[PDB]
Amino acid sequence: WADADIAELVDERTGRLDPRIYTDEALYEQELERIFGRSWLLMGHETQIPKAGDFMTNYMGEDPVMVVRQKNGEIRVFLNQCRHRGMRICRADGGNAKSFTCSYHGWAYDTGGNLVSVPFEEQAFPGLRKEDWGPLQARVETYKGLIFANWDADAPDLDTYLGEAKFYMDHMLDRTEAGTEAIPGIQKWVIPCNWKFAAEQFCSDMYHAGTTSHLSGILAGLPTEGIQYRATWGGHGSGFYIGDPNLLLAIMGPKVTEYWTQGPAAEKASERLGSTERGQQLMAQHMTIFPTCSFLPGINTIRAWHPRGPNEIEVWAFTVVDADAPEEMKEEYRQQTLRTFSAGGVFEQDDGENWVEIQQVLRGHKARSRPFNAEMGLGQTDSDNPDYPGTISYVYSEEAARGLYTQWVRMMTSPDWAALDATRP
Amino acid sequence: WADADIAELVDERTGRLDPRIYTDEALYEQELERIFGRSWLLMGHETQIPKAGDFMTNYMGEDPVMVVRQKNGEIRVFLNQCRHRGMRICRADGGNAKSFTCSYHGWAYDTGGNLVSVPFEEQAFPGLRKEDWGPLQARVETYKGLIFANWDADAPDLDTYLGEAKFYMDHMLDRTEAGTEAIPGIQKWVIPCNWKFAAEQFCSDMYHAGTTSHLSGILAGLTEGIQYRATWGGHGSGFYIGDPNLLLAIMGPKVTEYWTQGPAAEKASERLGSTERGQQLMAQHMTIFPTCSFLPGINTIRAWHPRGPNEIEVWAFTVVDADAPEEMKEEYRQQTLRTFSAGGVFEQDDGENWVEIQQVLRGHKARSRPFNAEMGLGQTDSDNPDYPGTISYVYSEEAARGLYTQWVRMMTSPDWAALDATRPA
Amino acid sequence: WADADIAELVDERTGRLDPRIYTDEALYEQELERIFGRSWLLMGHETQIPKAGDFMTNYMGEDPVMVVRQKNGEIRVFLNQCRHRGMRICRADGGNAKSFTCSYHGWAYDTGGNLVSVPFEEQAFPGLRKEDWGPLQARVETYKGLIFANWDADAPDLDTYLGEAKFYMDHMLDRTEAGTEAIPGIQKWVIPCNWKFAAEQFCSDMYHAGTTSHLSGILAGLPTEGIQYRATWGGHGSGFYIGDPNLLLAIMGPKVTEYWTQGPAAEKASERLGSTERGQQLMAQHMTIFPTCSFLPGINTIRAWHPRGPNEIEVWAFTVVDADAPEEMKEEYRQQTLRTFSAGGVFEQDDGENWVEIQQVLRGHKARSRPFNAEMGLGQTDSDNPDYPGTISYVYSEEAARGLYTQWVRMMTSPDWAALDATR
Amino acid sequence: AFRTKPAPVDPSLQHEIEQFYYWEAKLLNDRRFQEWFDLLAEDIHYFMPIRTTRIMRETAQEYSGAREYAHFDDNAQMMRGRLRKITSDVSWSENPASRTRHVISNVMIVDGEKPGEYHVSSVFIVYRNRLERQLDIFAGERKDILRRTGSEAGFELAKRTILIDQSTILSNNLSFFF
Amino acid sequence: FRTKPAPVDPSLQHEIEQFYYWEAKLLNDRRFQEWFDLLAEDIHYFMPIRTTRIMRETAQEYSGAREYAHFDDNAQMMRGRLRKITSDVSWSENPASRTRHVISNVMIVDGEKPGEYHVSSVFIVYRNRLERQLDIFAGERKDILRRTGSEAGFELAKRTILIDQSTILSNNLSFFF
Amino acid sequence: FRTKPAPVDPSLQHEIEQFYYWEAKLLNDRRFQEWFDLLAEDIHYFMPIRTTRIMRETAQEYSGAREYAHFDDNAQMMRGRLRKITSDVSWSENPASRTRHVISNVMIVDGEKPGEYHVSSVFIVYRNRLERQLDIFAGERKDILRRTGSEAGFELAKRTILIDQSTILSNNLSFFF
Ligand code: FES
Ligand code: FES
Ligand code: FES
Ligand SMILES: [Fe+2]
Ligand SMILES: [Fe+2]
Ligand SMILES: [Fe+2]
Ligand SMILES: [Fe+2]
Repeated sequence: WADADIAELVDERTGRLDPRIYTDEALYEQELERIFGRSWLLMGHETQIPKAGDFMTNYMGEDPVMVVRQKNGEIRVFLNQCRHRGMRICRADGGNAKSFTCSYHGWAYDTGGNLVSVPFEEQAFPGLRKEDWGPLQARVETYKGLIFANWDADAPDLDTYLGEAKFYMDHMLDRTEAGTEAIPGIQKWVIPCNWKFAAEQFCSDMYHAGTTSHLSGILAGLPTEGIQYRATWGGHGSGFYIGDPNLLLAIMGPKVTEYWTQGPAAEKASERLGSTERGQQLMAQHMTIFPTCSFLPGINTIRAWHPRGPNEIEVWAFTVVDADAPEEMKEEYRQQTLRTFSAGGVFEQDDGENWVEIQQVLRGHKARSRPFNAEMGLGQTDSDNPDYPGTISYVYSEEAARGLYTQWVRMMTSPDWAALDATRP
Repeated sequence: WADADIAELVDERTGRLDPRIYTDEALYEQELERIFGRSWLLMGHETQIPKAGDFMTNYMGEDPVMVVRQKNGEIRVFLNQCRHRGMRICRADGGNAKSFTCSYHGWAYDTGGNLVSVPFEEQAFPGLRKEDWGPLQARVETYKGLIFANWDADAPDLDTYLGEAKFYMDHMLDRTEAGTEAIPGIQKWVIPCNWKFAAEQFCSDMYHAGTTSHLSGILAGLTEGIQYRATWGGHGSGFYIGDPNLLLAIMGPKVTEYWTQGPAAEKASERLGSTERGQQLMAQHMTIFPTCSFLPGINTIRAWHPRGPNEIEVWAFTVVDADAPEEMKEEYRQQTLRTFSAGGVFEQDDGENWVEIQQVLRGHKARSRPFNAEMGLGQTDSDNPDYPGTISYVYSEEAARGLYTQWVRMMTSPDWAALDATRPA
Repeated sequence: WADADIAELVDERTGRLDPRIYTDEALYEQELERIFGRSWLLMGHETQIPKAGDFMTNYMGEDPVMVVRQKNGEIRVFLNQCRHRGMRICRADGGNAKSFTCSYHGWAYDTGGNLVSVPFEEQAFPGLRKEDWGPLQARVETYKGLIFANWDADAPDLDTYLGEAKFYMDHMLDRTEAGTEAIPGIQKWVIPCNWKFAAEQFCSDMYHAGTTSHLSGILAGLPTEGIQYRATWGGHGSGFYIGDPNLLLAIMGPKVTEYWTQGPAAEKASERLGSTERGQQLMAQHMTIFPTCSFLPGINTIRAWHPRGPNEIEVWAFTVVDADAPEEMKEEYRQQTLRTFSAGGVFEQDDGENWVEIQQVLRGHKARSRPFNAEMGLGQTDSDNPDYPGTISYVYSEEAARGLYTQWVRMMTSPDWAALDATR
Repeated sequence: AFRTKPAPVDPSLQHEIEQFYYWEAKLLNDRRFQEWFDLLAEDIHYFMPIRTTRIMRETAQEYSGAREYAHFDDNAQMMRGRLRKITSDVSWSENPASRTRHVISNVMIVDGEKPGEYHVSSVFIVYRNRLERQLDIFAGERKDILRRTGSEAGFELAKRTILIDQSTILSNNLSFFF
Repeated sequence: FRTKPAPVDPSLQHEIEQFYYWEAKLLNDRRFQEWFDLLAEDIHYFMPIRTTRIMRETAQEYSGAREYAHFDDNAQMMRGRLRKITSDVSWSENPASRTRHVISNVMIVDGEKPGEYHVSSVFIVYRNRLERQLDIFAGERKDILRRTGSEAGFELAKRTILIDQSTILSNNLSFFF
Repeated sequence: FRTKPAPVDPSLQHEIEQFYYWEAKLLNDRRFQEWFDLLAEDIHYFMPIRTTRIMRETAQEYSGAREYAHFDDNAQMMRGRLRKITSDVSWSENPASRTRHVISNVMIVDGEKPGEYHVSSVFIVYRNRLERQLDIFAGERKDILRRTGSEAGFELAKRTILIDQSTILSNNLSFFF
């Protein structure tokens, strides 16, 4: 695909999306190169691997990686592939490792992913410099407990990559001086849809939750004002209601809703955020950090979407809590999240059904021959709001989504980060 | 694929078929555009959706569609895809509705597929013209109870599309003033073969039944005839004349007698203006190009739906004269399901053959030499006074050559004006 | 893919392999044409189809073939595809037939795959020359019991294709004047990996067996010196230990180890091979005949790998024994081979686990973006060894593998066998 | 019928009917078709309605009805013809033969209206493998009327309704028996 | 089930099997109000997340008590799931899926209290929906059943579902094991 | 099993069903030492290769007694397999597969020696491993069980696994049927 052809698949001025962005295999291969190959991608939370040797697997696109705590307290992320003949180095999901050995020919690695020995090296590999034959290392940086990785040395650092979006992440991540921690356990499941549907929905789509998608989820648990953030650059987005607890009470119940809006923990949150509105009057928030990190501040589910071709993803989800929340609140968050935003949850059950039907319909030629409508809220923006940075819209808008797909075009048409940075305003 | 390269894949002069027509993914995708995108395709029978609001799903290629009876008697066919973000508008196979609501964001449609409301339209969609944002509508026309659809405004109407093939359709559809009706129930199953094997077989291939394919089917139920190839359009049909053996073996003595002796069969002869047509045709097969096939007498009718080059679905049902005695309708019901169905003593074997052909075509050498389609070459008569079109002996591949030639024409024509210019003077 | 671009995927000079050779769909289609379409491929063993009318199916790439004994002793291999509309002529795995009839429209064939009748021929097929409309015939040649097939009239004969590799094949196939026979039974299973992993392993990879892959298999069988051959040309390879019976004992147990190294049968092997080292001191051997014929002399498992796209193969394996071996020895070979080198065997269970994980990891973009290291044993070769023909390395090397991947390049970038002979 | 929970039955009865099904499965899976067809009653009705995907308020229309098209809906004469086909060396769908497995469980028994007859609900996985690599896995319920007999089988099959857990049949044919 | 269960009376084996067979019918025929009525007020319905571990860490194979799970529900939570699944706006189950619970290998041990039984059984769950979706699950269910005066004979006081999957090979878990 | 098995006492039916349910738990929960202990000194553990044949040649469907097979093992061979599968260096089963052995259709005939029984049963074996690998097997197991004084009550003297596959649809057979 020529760059100019790709740019025509998305039109943020008129609000059009060409459905082939969700199905085309050549575009998908280019997403692995130009998006997943050079974005910051969610690996998890620091508290999942607290001690030297502790590890967990993850993905960067369809590259399997190891995420490992080092003796000095650093975290490394490296490709889960032996450079000899490509054997997966570690086949376990996680645990505490002393070291790693390739099962095929016994090349041995330390917990930093360094090749430390090779059987019969002296006789059969006389020239070999083991320090040059370890698996590819990703950059690793954190933001308030979250671990991100990025292969590309030319990418901006994580702080800059997040940029103004940090403000909106802080609603979940910066409520206390204790920071957050993960509840142990990561749920993984397979949905046959394109990753962009999931990333979009969590970026921009309070509309689906305020209409019909979750009528049943709401009923199982027993809203007018709000804003939506579209990142000035980078494709991130977040929306949230202001004032009305109705979506929050129906989702998370009265104990969590109370913890989020009244009393010492919520008041501390308002102080650290410099605002009573930010700390206490924000009700159900959704957010995506582009391309595939999404979470719901308040509910406190967070997940990575992992692409599996254009027609499938994996969801890898877990829950975070304030590290100083009472034990009973941590237990309440555990039960309520798995009850709602998980494979069998009373909300997310329905999200997976929708996405699957969209993708299957797209097998059709005529289904791919005309654009989707992405005009919701066009021109109804305020880029100079005093309390909320970025491009602000009503909570029901697709401004953030247009931003997400515009970022997709920018990455997809940029040969390297230099070209990508040149699209900045 | 260049036009001239596609034309070389079929040679009706020498009788040669390049097997790559059944496997190539580029050709397949071009078939969806240039064949399924602009042909008349079977949607079913009027009597499957008799009342206001009655609907059933179906396919035009791999585009899912809703076939819906309106309040004014009209039958509409529209893409089963919301234009907002592609959600399937209705997930049920059939029923009765007063409206259809998208489950994702609640865009609401009338039974005609018009978008009639959008939640929060006033605040978030100020300009929106709902009349421009409904699903794509197909043209719908009937022929004697059968519903066809076609997306293309510039296609000929159904009557012109069928042309002289109507004559052969009438042997099943015009035997009485009462018309036909569908027995309720549609069998759907999955065969991993190319659609063209099925389409061809019902177009042209009495040979297989007259030789080895159905020896066992004949046993479970215990020479002369003609074949029609359409002057233009790829339709075909063949039938035995005078000999009841295949009909009796398939449908039993009650149906055979209803089809050949007594008042109902005499009525047929009168209406068709020929005792031969009404009472002496015994087992007829027919394809209306590309993918509508049926067996007059047996009275099974089906649409083949493509699923890439290596797979189809068969969607089959049975039709009966609306004024046939109840005992005769019941006999048609049982004898069709007994024979021409997934578990039927005939069709069981039809699909085992197709499946093995397709699996062998994985091979490079299996795709490297042409199939033999020379049967009956030059043994035609386009001036038969009783039978319009190009007429052969019942054992011939003339109709098949016609089907593959129509395939070439559609595949090498950018629009219907170009396709109309391939017609004979 | 341009020819020069394919050549850059393999570098035997510095020892680098581009992992896209194991995944790329377009390269795979070109392999079916330029490798499987014109190489000699293993069809089985003569004694699997000893009688007139005996047949077995097999594959040449993804083309299904019939392998059939004729009335004159001949073995025919033809495409299992009717030229009318493509139906599989025979749908059973094997048996005995006097003719074959296509089930679709009744076209009928003799046991040689000649078309001998077409129903209603006189009326519907007036000008038909049946002798021009039978399924494609492959060339068939044997080598000491093994049957090979090749579609290409312009390929060298089997003897020339094998070349000096015959020497190493003879360790299994020429130990007695009575020849070998197949134990009846062919195990077939499906592994989602590329064929080249398997081919290379049996060509060149004693290393995996001398390190970690089979620690558990060796353990299950209980209570350093060797060489490796790379074919001068043609991509064949074989390696074996000399002197030390630990791997052979661990795999095949004491009875087979003694038969292979001591007593009248092994002494006869030493005589026929003109060397006591060849007959009695070779201690587990692996070998591949390019592209996909692999076997382990001593263990006596042999198999064809059949490709199924870049991401999958089938293994069709069976066991050969000396025809004049005692019945207790034939039985011991039967039980020990199935115990070790089979889908559920204590060795090959693990080979299949490794290969599957390699292939899945190669879905990744970065996983495909840097070369694999194929530098083991670079430059440590001797192509003028007085006792062993070819290019000779220490048993732990990837010289043979480099040879295999170089032959892959050669076949993949040659439009015909004349161009391929020019690379010799 | 199975509207409320079945009353408990004698262990003898449970085991007798279970053994009937296990033996029937052996007949089918081992291609003993002559003995299988001899298990069928003269009044056999062998029925497998077409199943559709419906919304809640229309789930009464989930299965095809009595005078509607079906996958199977056969009397003895129709089934006798099927036996003639599946024991035939020119029956291409079952020569070569499929390899089937009928895994039967959840057997619940209720006294029928006539003595010697029983209504039985049970579930199945049918695993069907053929040729080189073809694999179809089915599941469903079988609602039978069994009638006690002096055949070595000990019952005959008077009525079977197969309720298949599929809408579109995920198989190229239905060339075997449930 | 640390050691092989002692033999039990055939009538007990049969009534517990009948409990499960009837339960399966209720689930597979979508008689959900009746199914939920089987659950005791102290129900703990638990399906831990399962991971791939090397041998020496297989004690970490299943998610524990205070850890994330696929299901981990009390009576109030389950009551809400009934309320979702018996509305006509529950899209994951309207249109409804078709399920089959094939139950076998029932082994019974006396509980600590009279009227309570520890039960291990296995399952295949076959779930087919829409046109062509097919998910096939297997696992073990470890239950505590408690004697009751109802027609059903027992209530389900505790269930632990041990699923033979790490990554869940399904787009959702919108039914009950 | 040429003729329909005669009725047996419910207690016998239940006893041997319990043996199989318990055996399945041992296999599925990786209690391999206890499983191997079920095997008699004279065990023949046999799984013939199955081929696709036309009708008139179906007597050659299964490999015979002096022919190659998937398994055809005695006690010494099986002891070696136990050594492998309980190894931290057995890669095919470390990490271990997750298996489920759903057993049904148990039919019992008295053996020719007292204390011995011929048994036909059927199975679904569901094997899931690593992230997403799923192999589903079915078949018949034709056993000879012999009474012992052990807690398990029987030893497995002979097993023939008749698999409903020709080509094996798995990259290995690293577990036991
Ligand atoms: S693939 Fe890792 S050491 Fe060979
Ligand atoms: S996809 Fe239909 S309303 Fe959004
Ligand atoms: S395909 Fe063989 S006779 Fe027609
Ligand atoms: Fe949602
Ligand atoms: Fe036919
Ligand atoms: Fe190995
Ligand atoms: Fe019982």
